[PDB]
Amino acid sequence: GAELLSQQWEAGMSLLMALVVLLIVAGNVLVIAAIGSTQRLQTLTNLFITSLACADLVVGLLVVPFGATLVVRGTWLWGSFLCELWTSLDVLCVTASIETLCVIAIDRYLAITSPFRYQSLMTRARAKVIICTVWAISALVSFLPIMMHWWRDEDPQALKCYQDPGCCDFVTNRAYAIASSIISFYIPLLIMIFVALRVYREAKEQSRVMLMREHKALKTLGIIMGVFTLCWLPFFLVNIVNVFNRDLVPDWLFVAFNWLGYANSAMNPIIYCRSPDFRKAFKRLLA
Ligand SMILES: CC(C)CCC[C@@H](C)[C@H]1CC[C@H]2[C@@H]3CC=C4C[C@@H](OC(=O)CCC(=O)O)CC[C@]4(C)[C@H]3CC[C@]12C
Ligand SMILES: CC(C)CCC[C@@H](C)[C@H]1CC[C@H]2[C@@H]3CC=C4C[C@@H](OC(=O)CCC(=O)O)CC[C@]4(C)[C@H]3CC[C@]12C
Ligand SMILES: c1cc(N2CCNCC2)c2cc[nH]c2c1
Ligand code: NA
Repeated sequence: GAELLSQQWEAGMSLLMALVVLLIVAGNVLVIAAIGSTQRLQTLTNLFITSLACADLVVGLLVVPFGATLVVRGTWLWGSFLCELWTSLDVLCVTASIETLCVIAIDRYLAITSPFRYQSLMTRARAKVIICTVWAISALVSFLPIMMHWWRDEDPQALKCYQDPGCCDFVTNRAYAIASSIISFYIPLLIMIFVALRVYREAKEQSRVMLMREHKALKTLGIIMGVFTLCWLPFFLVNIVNVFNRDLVPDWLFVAFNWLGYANSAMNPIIYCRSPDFRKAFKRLLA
């Protein structure tokens, strides 16, 4: 009964998790292979898209598999070091993602308001430095506090979990909860929204065919930004609400919002099918 039920559950979740992993990895490798093999998709903006696809790829190859083994098997099987490395990679990927989205918004703002200054200022070498900087800053605010144990609580519940090698709950003190949320998420969220609204306004104040084609690409970028926020904002809101009251949102919806967050990593490849050029590159590559 209990043994038959767990065998049905384990088998069915293991399949669902495989499918998620496959969709994230196939979809983002396509985005990277498309850009890497299509001279027409090799715009500076798409270098940032590639960076974003790497963040999602790392979620597919490392973050989600590990998290699946946890959801499926009902414990952490890989020891305390890997538990921390895994959390680190989790925080890294969300941080790098939202920071990259921020850079993309800024890139477009400059492109739209000062096309000429942009032309000369913005080159491939600089696009690469920009990308490395975002990963540097993300690595900095992700790994270091986590390997320093700045996130740990002394709660009775927190201390239980820390000793137990089967527990890889990211149970953190309130300071870290607020600090890391603000630094990894909310600040770059606010920047991205502010700059995105400015790019909207500038698009509205803006031959005719070329403008509708540009605008369609902008709206694509708008969509990946909006979906990212929808996918992660709930998690991070619940993260703050927990600091003030552990009992206002049930654990299950906190775990739900966590997976909704991971689910975002499978979405961009699909959204990029709004572009003829991406669509054609995807069809050619799947051969
Ligand atoms: C285990 C964790 C820490 C993974 C860390 C991975 C990063 C080091 C990856 C993520 C995004 C990658 C970047 C994504 C995009 C580019 C653009 C790329 O420009 C190109 O020359 C190729 C495209 C072209 O110009 O045709 C140079 C590599 C670079 C900076 C990559 C360098 C390595 C990065 C930062
Ligand atoms: C590094 C740059 C980009 C960010 C600059 C923002 C900081 C100057 C400020 C803005 C809000 C401040 C935070 C506001 C609230 C908190 C929660 C605060 O309260 C507690 O956690 C004590 C509660 C408890 O331990 O029970 C800990 C400091 C912290 C993170 C503050 C740290 C300093 C912050 C991040
Ligand atoms: C970035 C990503 C975070 N995560 C998002 C996905 N689940 C793991 C944790 C947290 C959690 C607390 N602070 C965070 C900062
Ligand atoms: Na533990």
